[PDB]
Amino acid sequence: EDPSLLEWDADDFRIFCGDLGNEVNDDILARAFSRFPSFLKAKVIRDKRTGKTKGYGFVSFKDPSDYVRAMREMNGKYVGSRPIKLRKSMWKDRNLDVVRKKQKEK
Amino acid sequence: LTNAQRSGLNQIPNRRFTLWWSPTINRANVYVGFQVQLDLTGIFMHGKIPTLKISLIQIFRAHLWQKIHESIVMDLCQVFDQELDALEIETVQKET
Amino acid sequence: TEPYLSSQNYGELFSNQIIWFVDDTNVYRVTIHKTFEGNLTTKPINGA
Amino acid sequence: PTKVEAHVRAQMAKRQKAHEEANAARKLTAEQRKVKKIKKLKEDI
Amino acid sequence: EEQPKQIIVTRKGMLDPLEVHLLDFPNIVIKGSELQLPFQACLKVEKF
Amino acid sequence: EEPIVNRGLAAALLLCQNKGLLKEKDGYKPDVKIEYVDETGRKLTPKEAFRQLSHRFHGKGSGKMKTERRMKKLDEEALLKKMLGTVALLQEQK
RNA sequence: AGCUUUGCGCAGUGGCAGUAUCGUAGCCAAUGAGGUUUAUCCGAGGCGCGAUUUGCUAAUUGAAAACUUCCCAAUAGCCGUGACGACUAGUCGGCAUUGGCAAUUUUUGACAGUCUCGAGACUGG
Repeated sequence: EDPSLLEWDADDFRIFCGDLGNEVNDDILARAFSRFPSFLKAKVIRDKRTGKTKGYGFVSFKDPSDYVRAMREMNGKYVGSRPIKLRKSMWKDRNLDVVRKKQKEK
Repeated sequence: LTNAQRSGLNQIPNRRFTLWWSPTINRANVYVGFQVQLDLTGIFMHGKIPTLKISLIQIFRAHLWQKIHESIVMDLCQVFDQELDALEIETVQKET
Repeated sequence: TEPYLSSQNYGELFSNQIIWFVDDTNVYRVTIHKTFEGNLTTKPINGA
Repeated sequence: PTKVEAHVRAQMAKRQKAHEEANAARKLTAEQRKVKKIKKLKEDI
Repeated sequence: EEQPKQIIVTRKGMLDPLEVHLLDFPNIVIKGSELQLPFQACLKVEKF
Repeated sequence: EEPIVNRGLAAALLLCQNKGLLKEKDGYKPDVKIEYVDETGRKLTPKEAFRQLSHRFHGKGSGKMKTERRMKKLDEEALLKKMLGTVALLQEQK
């Protein structure tokens, strides 16, 4: 249980962008998504002891109406130097895969 | 598929032909040497045979030469640890 | 090609490894029914 | 074999029950039939 | 747990399509049979 | 058809065989066994022995999802090989 | 008030799905498409071109199939022996580790099968 997932959630929806260029995009992704709609929090997973980007990034949007238009418009859109690929966030943490294992046997 | 993709799909059997006859085409008698060693692989390629370069790189992709040497070294030290005392060996040392 | 199930290899049918037999001969079967004046029918029937 | 299609039996009971729910609302309850029979029979004289 | 890992075809013209249709299960063994078993006798009993 | 006969072993062999469950050098025989195993002791397939070698070579193992599939696959083998007919007989209630 | 018809919409059971289902922005079409049957009769789409979303799960290759690891060192019964100690060369208690622990009194198995109404009998050829 990493103590960093708790900086986006306000029951808001997270888009998962991957296939991103590891030489850049630390705040380029925020720059690109900031036009729709306002100030938000968008991270990029750059792993420690290396400073290298692991690819994927999480942009947390205020609305699931905002989300559909953002996803449809910026799918494959040239961002830094690799076309971003967009999916929905998993967040399969403990309190949901316990429920999933309880739903397995039922 | 596109005309270029149909071209490449018909050059695939030339790739398997070149890879098949590689030990007698990629020798030094056949192409006088400008011996370019293949990258991260111990193969020398006498003559620029680019089809053979692609096939032998795709065989030895993902550092297979070093993995083969590492597996053979570690399996041989497994043999020498299995047969330590009955050859009068103190220990083995996997050299750096 | 695996050793076909002979009468000296069928003893391996009954160990812990679960084995199935698939007999597909009776899948497609017909009945050939005559009336004398007119013609002759063949009815495809169900199989297993 | 009874357990899995017992689950899906409860789920198809849920499905047929939801069909009967969507027929249960939007039903012309007891007097919406009466006002629609009235607006059928009472013309615009 | 109930899937087999050994399947025996009575009629020899079925193990070659069974090789194709069971590439999702490479763990299973598709052998032919030298002994054929009369499962048309199952058709002959009135219940089946 | 062979019973494991009380006071007898050889009928169990005829059962299991039926079921198919069977310089001045030193001067010696070095029985080299070259064997690939995981930590559990299982004899390892050469594809996955190379996979263990290459995980240790590259220093980067599998992801989380492929380890979930692989681990659940190994306990699928464990749950399968440690063993609905009685349930079918009880349902055949009609 | 009940029954009921037709068209449309919704959902549900089932069936079908490459001689199936459609799009057509190009043209033609009830001011008639298309007609060998019945033609002073029938009456609906036709020709071309072009197609046939989404979620979940499995399996494979691949080093890696994308949601924020390996390795080293050490710690976690009894008979002898060495000291320390206690009590009279002997005895006892605890501690420690430098050999051993399948041959009748124990911890490396006289057990296993059978039969009769909690109790006995038979066999191991």
